[PDB]
Amino acid sequence: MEDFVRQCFNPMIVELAEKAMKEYGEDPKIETNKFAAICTHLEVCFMYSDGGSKHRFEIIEGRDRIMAWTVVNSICNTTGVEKPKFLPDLYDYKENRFIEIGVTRREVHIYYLEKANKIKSEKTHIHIFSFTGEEMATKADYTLDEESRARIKTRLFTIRQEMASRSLWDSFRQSER
Ligand SMILES: O=C(N/N=C/c1cc(O)c(O)c(O)c1)c1cc(O)c(O)c(O)c1
Ligand SMILES: [Mn+2]
Ligand SMILES: [Mn+2]
Repeated sequence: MEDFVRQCFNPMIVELAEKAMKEYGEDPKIETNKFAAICTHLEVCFMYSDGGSKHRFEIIEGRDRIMAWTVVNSICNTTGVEKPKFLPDLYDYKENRFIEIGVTRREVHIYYLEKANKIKSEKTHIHIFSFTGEEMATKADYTLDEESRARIKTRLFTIRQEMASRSLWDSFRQSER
């Protein structure tokens, strides 16, 4: 699985994921499923940010915490939007709202609900993807066009297929709590 992550995700994603894990005192070489999940989430966030017009999205995920909150507080002051309690993943300049992105190995509806409980904010939009082509977004509002969304769902299915081929998928699918 460590070989898999290092060959399927670009080095910038891998580096961010290793750092996030070490910040919690986890070793990427041991908790390899968490490692893979962090990388996949990061890639989806970056893919989503590329899905719109140039300048449609500001990326918040993948930033150190000081810069992430600088970006968030800046947007709240520039736009007057409510300040979230937790860092979201992106801000949408077209829709004027923060987005929380979820990627789940279980079922989208359960993950949407968990996310909606934790976020517990009216303001933040939630968009969940599975590795088997399912998605679920706030007010059935999917933000991006179908072509962009299909390219994300396809990348996730491809990662699922690659893990499967290495007999990694079963352990990975079962590691999400
Ligand atoms: O919950 C998330 N990450 N991990 C939290 C976490 C908390 C712990 O106490 C651990 O021991 C751990 O391994 C991970 C998580 C999930 C997302 O979709 C995000 O966008 C995000 O910023 C964080
Ligand atoms: Mn995030
Ligand atoms: Mn997220």
